[PDB]
Amino acid sequence: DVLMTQTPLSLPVSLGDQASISCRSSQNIVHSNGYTYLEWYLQKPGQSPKLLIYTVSNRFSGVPDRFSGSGSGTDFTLKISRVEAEDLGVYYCFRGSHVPTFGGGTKLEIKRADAAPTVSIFPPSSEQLTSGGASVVCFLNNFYPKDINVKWKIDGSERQNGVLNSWTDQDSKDSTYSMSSTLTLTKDEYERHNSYTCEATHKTSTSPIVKSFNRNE
Amino acid sequence: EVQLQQSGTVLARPGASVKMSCKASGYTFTNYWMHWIKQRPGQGLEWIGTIYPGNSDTTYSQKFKGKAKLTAVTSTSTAYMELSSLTNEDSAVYYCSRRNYGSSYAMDYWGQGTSVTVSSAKTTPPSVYPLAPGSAAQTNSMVTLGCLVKGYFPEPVTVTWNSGSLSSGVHTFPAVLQSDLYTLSSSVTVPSSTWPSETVTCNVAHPASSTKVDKKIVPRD
Repeated sequence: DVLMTQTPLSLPVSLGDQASISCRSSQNIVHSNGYTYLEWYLQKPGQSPKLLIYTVSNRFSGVPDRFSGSGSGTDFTLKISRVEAEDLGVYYCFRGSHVPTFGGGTKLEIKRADAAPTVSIFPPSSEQLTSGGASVVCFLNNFYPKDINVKWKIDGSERQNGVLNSWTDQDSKDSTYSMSSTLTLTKDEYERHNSYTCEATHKTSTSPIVKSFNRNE
Repeated sequence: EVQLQQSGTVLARPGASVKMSCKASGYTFTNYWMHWIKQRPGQGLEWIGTIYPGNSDTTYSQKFKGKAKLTAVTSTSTAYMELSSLTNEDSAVYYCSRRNYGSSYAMDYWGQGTSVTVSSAKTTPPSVYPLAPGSAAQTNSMVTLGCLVKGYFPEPVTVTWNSGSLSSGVHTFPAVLQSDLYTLSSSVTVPSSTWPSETVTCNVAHPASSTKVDKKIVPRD
C-alpha cells in the first residue's frame, strides 16, 4: 500500500504551545541497512520547500532546536515545542526510500487575539477610467480571525455582483490576515452614482467598519 | 555555494509538451541524484521521478511514467524535464532538488521552481492602476496607498515598491483568475510625513509578456 498519511490536515495552535504532527506509513519502511529514510520538509508561501529533518531524527543545519523528529516502523512524529509566529506553513513528511513518497501535508496556523481591520477605500484611477473601466478598491488589513465579510454600497445601496476578493496568507510576524476587495463597474455605471462605501463585518464589532468617498471630492 | 537555477515561466497549449531546465553549480553534478517535484495548489507536493546525471539512470513514479521524461547534460551541468500531452492538471510549479549523502541524506538544496500554465488563453500584459486616497481628509498620520493590477495572463506577476527599498507595511494579495484574466493588488502603508512629500512607485514585472510597468502614486483631485 505504502501511502503516507498525515494527521492532522490543519493544525491551529497558539504561540508557545507544543505542536505535534503525525505521519504513518501503510507498511513498515525501515531500509535493509536498518536506517529509516523519513524526512520532514516545510514550505512557506512564496518559497521553495525546505529540509527540516532527515533519517527520522536528524536536524538539518539552520533548523531551530525547537523542531524534533521521532518514530519507528510505521509511526513518525514531528514535534514543535514552543511554537512561534514564523513557524507557520505547510509541513510534509516524506519517504526517501523506494518509491519516494510525500505525505499529504499539515498546515500549521496561529491562533491569537481578535483584531479589527484597518480599512482603506480607493476610487478608480484616471488611467482606468480612460480605458472605459472603473474598479473601486478596498483593503482590510491586519485583522483576526480570518473569517470576515465585505459589503459594498453604491449610494447606500448594497451591491454583491462584480466583486473580486483575495486574502493574504497569515502574517508570519503579527499572525493577522489581510484582504482586498475590488468592485469593478463600467465607467458609465460608476459615473451615474456618487457615494461609494466599503463595509467590513468582523466579530470584533456588532457594528461594521465603514469607509467611503464621494465622486465629488 | 550550492545553486540550482530553474528556467522561466511557461504558457503551453493543451496537448503540447514543455521542456524546462535546472542548472546546477557548486558541487559535482554527476555524483548526486537530482529529483523533480510537482507543486499543484490543492494537491500538496508530489514526487515525479529522479535521474543520476552521471549515467542518466532514471526512476519514475508510476503516475508520471510516459508523462515526464528526465534528461541531463553533464557538459553544462544541466538537468531537464519534459512534460508531454499537457492538460490543465499539469498547471503547477515544478521544482528540482539535489539528493545529498554523507553529511545529510535527503533533498537539501532546491531550485526556485518553474511555473507552468496549460491553457489556450492569450498572453496579455498587466494594466497597472495607481491607488491614491480620494480625499485629503482621508489621510491622518499614516497613509495607505496601492496598485491594482488587472487583465493579465498568464500568472505570475511580481510587485515591489520604490524598487524594493520600500518593504515595510506591504500587503501583496494572491492573484485571482476571472475569464482567462488575472487580477491582483498590493497595498503599502507609510507615514503621511513621507508622502506625497517623497515619491512612492509600485513596480510590476510580467516576465511572461516581457513587460515591466512602473506607476507613481500621486494625489487625486
